[PDB]
Amino acid sequence: GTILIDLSPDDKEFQSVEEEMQSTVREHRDGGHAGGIFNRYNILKIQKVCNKKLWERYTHRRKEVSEENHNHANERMLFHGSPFVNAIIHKGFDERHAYIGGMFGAGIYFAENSSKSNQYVYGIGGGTGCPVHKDRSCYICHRQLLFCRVTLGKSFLQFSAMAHSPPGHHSVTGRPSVNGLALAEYVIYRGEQAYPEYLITYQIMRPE
Ligand SMILES: COc1ccc(-n2c(SCCCN3C(=O)c4cccc5cccc(c45)C3=O)nnc2-c2ccncc2)cc1
Ligand SMILES: [Zn+2]
Repeated sequence: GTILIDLSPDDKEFQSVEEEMQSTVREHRDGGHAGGIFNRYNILKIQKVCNKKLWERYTHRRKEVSEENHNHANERMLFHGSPFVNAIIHKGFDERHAYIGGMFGAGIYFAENSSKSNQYVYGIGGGTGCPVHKDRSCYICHRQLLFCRVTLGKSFLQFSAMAHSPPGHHSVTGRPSVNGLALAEYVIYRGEQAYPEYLITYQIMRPE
């Protein structure tokens, strides 16, 4: 029961999402192997995701987390990257399929850095690249990220050297302990704690 509302480039809501999309690009330590080499995106379209059942699922779980955390859901707007955003905008997030392990264990991954989410669009470590050119840095094929509303509540703070929640926590925060430039990543283990608000269709742009 999902509806997609295409946003005009003139809409204030379109510009504030693209802005967040463009300004959260950062240099990547891996030399762009996973997500490709680029400094900015070409936004082809942004779509608002509306689904009543999914929203109720989210707000319901949000109320429970909030009451377990001094009335603080600790809600963020985070980017999500994976090759399943097509099923997700219809079926919503589902922790049952989130068994693939990452840097911070298994679970559903989000990031403040859009370019970090871009790394996982075509699979873990970029997979084998786009289905058509097998190029992880393809400048032609379309990519899709979700700009989601996520509930973090009491989040366990994990530091890196750069599946259920920890007892008494509703999520996990992944933070670099030396590179203060890389923004945080987040992992949740309840599909109900994330709602995909926006669908961003884009291409990475080849630097000049
Ligand atoms: C294929 O390579 C990947 C790429 C991204 C993920 N992933 C995922 S997959 C997307 C979330 C889980 N999930 C699904 O994986 C999923 C797959 C197929 C159909 C679905 C229908 C509804 C809901 C889902 C799904 C769903 O919720 N979440 N975090 C990661 C991740 C990101 C970065 N590092 C580690 C894990 C897992 C595997
Ligand atoms: Zn391609």
